[PDB]
Amino acid sequence: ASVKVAVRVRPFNSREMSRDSKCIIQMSGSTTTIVNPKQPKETPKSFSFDYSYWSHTSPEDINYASQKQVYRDIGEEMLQHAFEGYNVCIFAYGQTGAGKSYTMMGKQEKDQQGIIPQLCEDLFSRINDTTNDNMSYSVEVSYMEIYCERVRDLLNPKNKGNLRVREHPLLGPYVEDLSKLAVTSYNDIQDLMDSGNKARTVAATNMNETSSRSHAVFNIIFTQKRHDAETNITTEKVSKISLVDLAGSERADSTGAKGTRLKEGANINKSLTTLGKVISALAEMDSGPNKNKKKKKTDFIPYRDSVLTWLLRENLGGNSRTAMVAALSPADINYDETLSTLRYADRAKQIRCN
Amino acid sequence: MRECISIHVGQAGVQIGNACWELYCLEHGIQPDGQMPSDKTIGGGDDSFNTFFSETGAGKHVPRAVFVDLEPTVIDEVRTGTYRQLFHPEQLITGKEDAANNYARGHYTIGKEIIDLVLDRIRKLADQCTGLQGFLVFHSFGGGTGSGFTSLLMERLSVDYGKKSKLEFSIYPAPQVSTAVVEPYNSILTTHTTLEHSDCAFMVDNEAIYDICRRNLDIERPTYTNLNRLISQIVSSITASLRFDGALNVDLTEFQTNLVPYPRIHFPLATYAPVISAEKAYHEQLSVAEITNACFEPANQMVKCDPRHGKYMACCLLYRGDVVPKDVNAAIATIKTKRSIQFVDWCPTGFKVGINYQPPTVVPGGDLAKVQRAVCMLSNTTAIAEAWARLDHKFDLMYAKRAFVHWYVGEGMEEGEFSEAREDMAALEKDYEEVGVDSV
Amino acid sequence: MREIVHIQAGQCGNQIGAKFWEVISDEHGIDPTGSYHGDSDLQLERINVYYNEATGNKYVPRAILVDLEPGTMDSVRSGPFGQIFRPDNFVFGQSGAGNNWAKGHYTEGAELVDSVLDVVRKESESCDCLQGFQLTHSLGGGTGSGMGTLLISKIREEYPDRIMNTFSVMPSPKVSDTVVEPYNATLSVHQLVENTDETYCIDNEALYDICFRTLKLTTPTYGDLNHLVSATMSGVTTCLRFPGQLNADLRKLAVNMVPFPRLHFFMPGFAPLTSRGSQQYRALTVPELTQQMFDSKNMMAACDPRHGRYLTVAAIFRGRMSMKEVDEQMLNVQNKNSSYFVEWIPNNVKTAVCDIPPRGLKMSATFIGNSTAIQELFKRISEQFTAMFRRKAFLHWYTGEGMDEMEFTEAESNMNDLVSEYQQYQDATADEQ
Ligand SMILES: CC(=O)O[C@H]1C(=O)[C@@]2(C)[C@H]([C@H](OC(=O)c3ccccc3)[C@]3(O)C[C@H](OC(=O)[C@H](O)[C@@H](NC(=O)c4ccccc4)c4ccccc4)C(C)=C1C3(C)C)[C@]1(OC(C)=O)CO[C@@H]1C[C@@H]2O
Ligand SMILES: Nc1nc2c(ncn2[C@@H]2O[C@H](COP(=O)(O)OP(=O)(O)OP(=O)(O)O)[C@@H](O)[C@H]2O)c(=O)[nH]1
Ligand SMILES: Nc1nc2c(ncn2[C@@H]2O[C@H](COP(=O)(O)OP(=O)(O)O)[C@@H](O)[C@H]2O)c(=O)[nH]1
Ligand SMILES: [Mg+2]
Repeated sequence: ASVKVAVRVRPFNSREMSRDSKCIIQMSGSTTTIVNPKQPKETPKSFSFDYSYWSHTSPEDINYASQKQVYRDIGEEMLQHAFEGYNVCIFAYGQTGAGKSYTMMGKQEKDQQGIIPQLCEDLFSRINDTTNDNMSYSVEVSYMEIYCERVRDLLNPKNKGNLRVREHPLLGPYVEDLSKLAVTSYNDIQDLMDSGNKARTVAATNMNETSSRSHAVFNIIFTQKRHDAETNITTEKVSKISLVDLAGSERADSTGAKGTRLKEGANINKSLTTLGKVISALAEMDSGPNKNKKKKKTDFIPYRDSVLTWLLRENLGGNSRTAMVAALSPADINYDETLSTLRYADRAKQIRCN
Repeated sequence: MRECISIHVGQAGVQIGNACWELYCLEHGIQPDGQMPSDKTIGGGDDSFNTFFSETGAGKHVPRAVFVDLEPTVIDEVRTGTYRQLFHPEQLITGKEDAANNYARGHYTIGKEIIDLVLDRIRKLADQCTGLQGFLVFHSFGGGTGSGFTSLLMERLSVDYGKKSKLEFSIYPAPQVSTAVVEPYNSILTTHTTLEHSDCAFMVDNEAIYDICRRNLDIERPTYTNLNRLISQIVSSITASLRFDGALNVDLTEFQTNLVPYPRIHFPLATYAPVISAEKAYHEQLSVAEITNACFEPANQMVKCDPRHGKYMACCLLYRGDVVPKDVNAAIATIKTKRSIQFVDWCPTGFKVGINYQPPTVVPGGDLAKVQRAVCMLSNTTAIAEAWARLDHKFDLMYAKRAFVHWYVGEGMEEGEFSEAREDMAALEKDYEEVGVDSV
Repeated sequence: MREIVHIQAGQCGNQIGAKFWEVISDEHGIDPTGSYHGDSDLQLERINVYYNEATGNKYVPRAILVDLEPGTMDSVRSGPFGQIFRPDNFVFGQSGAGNNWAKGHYTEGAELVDSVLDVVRKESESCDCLQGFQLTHSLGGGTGSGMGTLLISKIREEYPDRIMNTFSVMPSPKVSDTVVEPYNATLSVHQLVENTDETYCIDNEALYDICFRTLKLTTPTYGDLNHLVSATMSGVTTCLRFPGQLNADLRKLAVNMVPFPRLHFFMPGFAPLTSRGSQQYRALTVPELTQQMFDSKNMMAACDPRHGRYLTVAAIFRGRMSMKEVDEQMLNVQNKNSSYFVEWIPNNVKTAVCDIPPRGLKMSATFIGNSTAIQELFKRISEQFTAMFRRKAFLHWYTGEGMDEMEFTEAESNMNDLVSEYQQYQDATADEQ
């Protein structure tokens, strides 16, 4: 149930370098501080997070958070957790252009890649290396979108209907008639992700013509099979590793359009608020028994306040490890969006700075 | 010449406006329909004072005001009541639902598409004017309509009329009495717009006015009508210097120069001394000294705070009726020698005084006695922080668990705006604490 | 113009709705023929909230009547105000549900839902600005539970932002008339907590106790219980139809009473209630109304507030009264009974005052509580559910219609979770280590 939050800074892009674009985010070890561009000299506001990552300048030998370092910090340990048998969830959050795709996916050259390519490649390599005559591994994948609290399929090419959600008494929440295809190597996963990202629902707004309008989940299910000779295989442990793409929080002033846009923004805001509430209470619960020990009975997590936290019930708590990545836009033009991103990042057991 | 626009938003502002316009029409001789027999009978004078009315050729008098709301239930009372023929039919009512005690609904989901009409009507009213001095926006904290739409309207008018003053009169939540469960959220969300745009925002509390009504007026079961009448008397005392002749007159720019040492401490209290019933109007003298002493009594303050727990940094006494500067100077000299009334070391001047020759006007069927003299005291003091501080405590107990937040986030808002408002209020409180510290 | 669409499904809902239309027409001065013969112009100020105009000056209620059997429809038409409704809105079938949730929801209601939704769409389109929906339905198990939740699901899909309201009679342990009540109750409450925005719990036992003890009646019938429920329903929607010093629109309540989305089950009440024998000895004032309001015997859900703590409370007053009196009385109720109120919420008594009281009362008051005890209303049902689900007592009738076993377990788990959140905040302290 331990929650580790990370925040990352991206380099300038072609448009930002073309224009007169400054750097505004400062980071020291674990403390990140912003400074207003259009009203200086007041007090850079400061927050603390579990990890702060500086990838802005270049491989600057002094404090340059490479992709591999972030991978070793989060993904490798949580992949060890997944192989052990327990569940894992990963979140990606940030506004459009903030650089969350730069961290999750990264460059295609496979020299400075994202979290997902390294995770999948290490998964397949470790599956290949330990595949003896007895132990058998299985990997399966699925892709769904949460849109106005309705689940829709991204892999199946049918008409975009709304799938049903059920609660098996033992296996917990699940989705009905969700497409589920087997994978063997990262190339199939990449093709499935490309098709899904092409199939997702997007709409043009006052900030970007292709802004996200829905949350997305890439679930990967990993199954182990012992093969002791006696009379059984003993499915042993079934571990899920989930990836979540979170849409950006929205204000009515920014997205002033009426009709579907307002409803979508309101639903996104409500879902994100509920997710933050659940993660915060989860982090508090993890901290308490770890240090405090008061089994506090079980209090109560509001797991039923939204569909996103409802579907991932088995990954978000009980016995599992959660993490989130928030990308920051360094330009002054996106100061308010960045400030909102940090304000959301303050969830999950805010800590003390100065 | 000397002209002010009076905007009323929400039920509280609309009802205080009803009381205010009742009092003004009584003062100026204009009958409800809007006609004025005095001008046609005399054929001279200037009884159609431009501070509140515009005169057409036929002799009617249209008040300078717009009565904005989102519920038809309140404005329809005015549109079918006694004063149906006073106002222009452009009442600016929204044919939709209310703000539902939601700041977001008032601000940027339902307030939009109606703010354009309100701004256009204000544009027409100001284009009719020639010597516009300021605005008089009436609202109340704790309501979605009040907070949200006052914030949006103040933003638009500051962008469009940035050089003109914008006074506010508002009702603050009481320490214990409250008629809604989301008042602290609304007040905190109103902080980040009442401070930056309004040039002088005045505060009243319902519990204090109830105590004033019980102790002095001897009304055991008062209602909102008496509160609205008292607020109307306060505003009339403030604005009388622009209409009637006086020995020492005070303009709005003079008010802002005298009551505002620094830009961010423009939040003074207001009080009225001779709030006395007719039965107790006798057995008393009600001299200048008596009313001046009654102004500084802790019992007579209209916000539940203790003046003795702070230091005054500005005071402005507006006298009406048979007064002379000799008595005012004697009263100020008497006040300066009292130990309890402690003044800051950086304000040796201390007191500002204005005198007007027009006595108060009694509303028929009211509760205030006829008095030859009256005084309205405005006071910039440090005690008001206490009235803020308790409210923050309420907000804290409501924000440790995110109660009721989802209704706000479901109408175009993030949970970070609450923290922004909280830090802004903390900064305001820290500035107020800083000002009162004695220099060395 | 805030206007509301009314629906009534099942026998109990139809009866309560008929008495509700009787009360509303009496309030607004509408004759049974649909014409106005009232006294004050204020009755026409907001007649469009519930009614729609018809060419010969007449007024048709914005009601849609639903039932799988024809008996209740004939009883309502052959009644005092039967002719007031629109005949085209009398949508019904010719095969009853037989106290079967699966039959109402999946097989027989699926054929009629198209017709009822077409009529609902026709009624909703004519409105200048729709505010919300109303639906009266009992959880006994017949047409009510099944087709009511089907209607709520469909309307919530069609109108996701308009406020939804329901009035429901929960099962009771001492008063019961069918053998399969817990199954239907759990299945219906699954969809209610999923979809609705406000649900007002009603209990027959509490209404009978109010009749016997407070009203001192001898042989109460269903008419009196419908009368009380109608008084509550009229009191809730008073501020949309009449003016007042402090307005309390349905969305204002939706924001005020609901801290978290799922805890929107409310405890209703009415005052005064005098029994026609102690009327002369009683002094009708705001303090006395408040005394009767927060009394255990005067609540209609058969729950004990002393066995829990209040999350929120709303007191809609009607009449001429001072605001200081109301505010001081609510503060006194807070302070004197502080042990029975949540601490995190600094103030949890919403207040509303209207200017037009009922016809024959100088003043009146409606009470809308939201407390933890309500767990005891759900909890008992769950016990009965297990007592019949441990053995599959009568499931073979439901499975015949095409309902799987797992749905019962899902609904039971949702029940247990909803009970757990009401207790979450109900021990009074939360601190030490
Ligand atoms: C002495 C006097 O004035 O007569 C009263 C009366 O005696 C009492 C006992 C009435 C009476 O009510 C009952 O006896 C009763 C019995 C079972 C269930 C419900 C009511 C009365 O019947 C009820 C009736 O109430 C109304 O008219 C209200 O408007 C009420 N009902 C109706 O308008 C109505 C309309 C059509 C058909 C039937 C009733 C109402 C309340 C809230 C919202 C809307 C309407 C009145 C004046 C009386 C009688 C006649 C004896 C009471 O009425 C209510 C519900 O407020 C019950 O306790 C109050 C207090 C009254 O003193
Ligand atoms: N002094 C005084 N205060 C009032 C009056 N009416 C309402 N209030 C106060 O106003 C508060 C509610 O805030 P408002 O902004 O006025 O609410 P509103 O004007 O109805 O706007 P909405 O919330 O959108 O409906 C309550 O807590 C009351 O105490 C009044 O007539 N006189
Ligand atoms: N208040 C009230 N409750 C009723 C009435 N008739 C039946 N009930 C309750 O409703 C339950 C039966 O549900 P019912 O309405 O018959 O289901 P239906 O077949 O869908 O109409 C019983 O347990 C009764 O307690 C009535 O006239 N008034
Ligand atoms: Mg209002």
